[PDB]
Amino acid sequence: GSASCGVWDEWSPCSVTCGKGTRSRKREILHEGCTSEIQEQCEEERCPP
Repeated sequence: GSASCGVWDEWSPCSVTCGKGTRSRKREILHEGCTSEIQEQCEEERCPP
């Protein structure tokens, strides 16, 4: 069948530390044919003008 190939670790800081950018994390993949790093839009606040 198929599986998650592991689970993720703790997140990293955002690229702008304000909300209009992205954050990332790494993991210990169970097999060589799986994604080991990802990104998403962060949850920070109060960006500059």
